[PDB]
Amino acid sequence: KVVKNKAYFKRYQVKYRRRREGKTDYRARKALILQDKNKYNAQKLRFVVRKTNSQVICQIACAHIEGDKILAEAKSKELIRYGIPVGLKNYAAAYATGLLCARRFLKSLNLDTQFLGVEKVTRKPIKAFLDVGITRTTTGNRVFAALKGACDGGLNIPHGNNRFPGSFNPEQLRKNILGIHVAEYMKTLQEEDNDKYKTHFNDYLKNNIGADDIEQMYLNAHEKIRQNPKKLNAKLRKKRVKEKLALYVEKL
Amino acid sequence: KSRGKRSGTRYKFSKKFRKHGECTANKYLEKLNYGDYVDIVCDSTQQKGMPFNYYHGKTGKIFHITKRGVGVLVNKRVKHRIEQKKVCVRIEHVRKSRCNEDFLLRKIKNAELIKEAKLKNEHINIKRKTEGPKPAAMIKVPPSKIITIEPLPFY
Amino acid sequence: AKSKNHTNHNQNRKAHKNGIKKPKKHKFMSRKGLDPNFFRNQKYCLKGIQKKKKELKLKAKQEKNN
Amino acid sequence: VMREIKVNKLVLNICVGESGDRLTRAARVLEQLTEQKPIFGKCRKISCFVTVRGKKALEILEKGLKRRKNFSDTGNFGFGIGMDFYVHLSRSGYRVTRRTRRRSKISKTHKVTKEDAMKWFQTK
RNA sequence: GACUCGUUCAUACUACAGUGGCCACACCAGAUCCCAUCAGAACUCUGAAGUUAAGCACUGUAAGGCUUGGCUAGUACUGAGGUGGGAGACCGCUCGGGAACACCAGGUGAUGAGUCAU
RNA sequence: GCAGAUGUCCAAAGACAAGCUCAAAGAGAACAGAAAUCUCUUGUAGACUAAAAGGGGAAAAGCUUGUUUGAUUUCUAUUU
RNA sequence: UAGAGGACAGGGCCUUGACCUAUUCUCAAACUCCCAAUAGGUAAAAAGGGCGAAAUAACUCAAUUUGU
Repeated sequence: KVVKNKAYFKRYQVKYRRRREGKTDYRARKALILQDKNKYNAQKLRFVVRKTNSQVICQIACAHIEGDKILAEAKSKELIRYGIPVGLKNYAAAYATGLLCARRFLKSLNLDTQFLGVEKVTRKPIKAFLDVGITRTTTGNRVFAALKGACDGGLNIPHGNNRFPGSFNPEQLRKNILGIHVAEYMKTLQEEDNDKYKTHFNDYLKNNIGADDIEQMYLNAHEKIRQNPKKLNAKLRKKRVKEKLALYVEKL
Repeated sequence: KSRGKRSGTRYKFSKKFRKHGECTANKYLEKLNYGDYVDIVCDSTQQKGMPFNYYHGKTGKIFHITKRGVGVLVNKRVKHRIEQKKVCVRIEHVRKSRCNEDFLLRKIKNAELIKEAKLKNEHINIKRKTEGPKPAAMIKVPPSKIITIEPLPFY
Repeated sequence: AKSKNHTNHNQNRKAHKNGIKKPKKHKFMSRKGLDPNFFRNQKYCLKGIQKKKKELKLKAKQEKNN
Repeated sequence: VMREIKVNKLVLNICVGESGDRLTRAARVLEQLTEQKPIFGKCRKISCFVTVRGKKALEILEKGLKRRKNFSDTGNFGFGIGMDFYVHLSRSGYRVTRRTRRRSKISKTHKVTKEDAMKWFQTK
C-alpha cells in the first residue's frame, strides 16, 4: 500500500509558509501582536532578536496588516566598526547589539538625550516586548543578553530574572555581558594545551585579542556605541518531450 | 426534545475543506470602532466567545468593545416584531462588514464630483442610475457572421 | 383524546396583521454596564466641560449685570 | 566531498522482559560497558538500553566485531552474542532533520541506502 | 546576489533529477563556563579547520496535486402559471434562475517593511 | 418517528508554561515468535482528547515534565 | 460487481489464494471534493457625513499633547 496516493495529496492541507519553513510560531506571534481592542493606535512594539550561527540580529517590529514595519535594527557584524572584531555570536556580542538596537531606535525617535539608560554594567520609557523566535528560553540564553542590552539602552522590556545565568546572580550576569566566560575559557585552554587553544581561538590570535583584553575592549565598545549609534513554457516543453521520445525510439 | 446551544450546527460550525486550523495572525490586527457594521461568522476553532447558532452570518453595528470581545447589536425576528439583541462575541468570530463599502466609496466619489461640478457651475445627477432600457443602435455585422438556426431533430 | 400537538399555521398572518414591528432605534443608549474606566473618564470630561462653560457664562453674566 | 558515512548512533539493548534483580544486573553490566546510565523499557520495566556516540561508539563496535544479510534498507544493521547491538549510521548534515529551528528532510541522494552501507562495513 | 520580520496560506505542496557560492544562510569544530540529557543526538554555550554533500535558492518532469479558463450544458435541478398531457408513475409548455463530476488547455507564484554585500 | 445518550466522572481528567508528536505500515536487531523492547523511513491525524453523537484540535486542545489552586470573593451588559 | 497486470502463506517448475497497481457495475435521512433555484440578512446621507481649529479628562499612549 502507498499512503502518498493522489487522494492523499488532494485531501492534504498545507501549513502556513513560515510554519512550514520553521521560521515563526504563529501562536507566540498572535499573542505578541494582539492588542486590547479598547486601545486604538497602540502598536505594541516587539523587540525581535534572532541568532544565526555566525552573528545575531536585533530589530524593533510594529505589526501591520500588509506586513511588519521595522523601526530599528542592529547586526552583530556592525560591531567591527565599534571595536569588536571577533566573537560576534557571543553573549557579550548579543548584549552589545541589543544596546545598539536600543540606541539607534531612540536616536531615530529623537529621544537619546531624554532616555540615557544606564552607565557601565550593574516620563515613561518606550515599551517593547521580547520576541523569542523558536529558540528555547533556557537560563543564560543570548536572547536575554540582548534584552539586557536594550534595557540598559533605555527601552522598557518587561522581564524576569530567572533566565539570566544563575536561577539571581548580577555578578555572573556582568561577567557574561563583559565576556569574562570567554576570557576564562582562553585561560583554561592555554594552561591545559596550547595547540587546541591556538586552533580554537585562531582569528582571536590573528586579531591579537588577549584573554585579559576582552573585558576592556567590550567596555570601550559599549561606551563608543553609546556615544555614537530559467523557466520553460508549454511550447518548448512539448518540443523537448517530442525530441526526447524520438531519441528514445533507438536509445534503449 | 433537544435544544442545546449547538444543536443543529453539524455543518454550519464545521470548517471548510482544507481550511481548518486556528485563525490567521493578521485577523487580530483588524481595526474596530464603535458604531460600525460587523459580520458575525462563527469560527469553530475558537470555542470561547462563540456566537449562538442563529447569529451566524448576521450583521450588526458594534455597541461595545472590550479587551478581546465585541458586543454587537443584531435584529432578530420574533413572531410579530423585530427586536434588538446584544450579542457578545470574541474577536475571532467577528469581521468587518462590507455591507457599507459601496456607500462609503459612493460618498467619497460623489463628494469629489460635486466639488468640481459646483466649481464649474454645472447641474449633475448624483443619484444612482438604476439603468433600464437601452437606446436604439445602428449595428454592422459581416454577412459571413450571420448563421441560420433551426431546431434540431431528435436522436 | 389526542391533541393536535403543534402547528405554525396562521402565525405568519397574525404576525403581519399588525405588521412586523421594528425597534424604535433611539439616539442614546444607556451606558450602564459598558466600558468602565472609559465612561467614568467621559463623566469627568463632561463635568470639566460644564464647569468651564458655566464659569465663562457666569463671568459674562456678572460683567453684563454689574 | 563530505559524503563520508559515520556512525551516527550505536545502541545496546538488553530485553529480558521481567522484573528487577536480573534487570538490575543488566543495568550494571551496561554501566561498566559504557559509563552512561541506561534507561528502561515500558511498564504496561522489561528491558534496558543505552545509546552512545563518538569514539566510544567505534570502540564498542570494534568490541562487537568478534553477516551481510541483516542490513536494513535505510542503511543500518545490528547483531547479538546476552546483549544486542544496533548501529544507525548516517552522513554529515543529519542535524537538519533533528534541529528545531528549520527542521527539514535530507534528499535521498544524501541518504545512505543499504548498498554503500555494506561497502562501508566491509571497509571497516 | 543574500538575510530578518511578515502577507497571501499549495500557482506556494509532494516525489525524483540537475545547477549554485566571497561575506550571506547553513552544514561544520568543541564541551570550560550558563544550560541539557542515557546520549553536547537535541537544547545551551564557545568557536571558524573544512564543505556546497545536504538544508536553502533556481530550474527541469508527455510527474501527482493544486489553481484559472473552456467544455460538460442551458444538461441536472429549480421559483411562478396552467379547467396542461398522462390511469398513474411521471413529462411538456409560458414567464424566470441555473449546477456538479468527468474531460481538455494554460500556469506552478506574487508581495510589504527593513538590512547586508558588490 | 429513527440511531443513541444523561441524573455521572475528575487535586486532576482543573490553571499556566515548556518540550515533544500521534495511529499505522515497511525494513533491520540474541533469546524473541503474529504479536514484548530498540533503530531508521513514511506518516494531515487514519491516534488521543472521561462518557453518547456531532463539531474543534499538530512547535496542539494530544503525550511528558515543572510550578500551582482562577474549581476564589463581589457586581454588571447580556445569549439560549 | 467483475475481471486485468504485478515480488507473503499451502501442496504437488506448476497449482490455491492473499496482497499491491490501474480499472469496472451499482448505492447512502443520520456520507461529502463541489453545489444551485427558492428563502434570509445588512446598507443605500441632515438629531447625520466630511474636513479643520480650540477646549475637557482621573481614560489611553513612550507622549498635558500620542490617541480616544
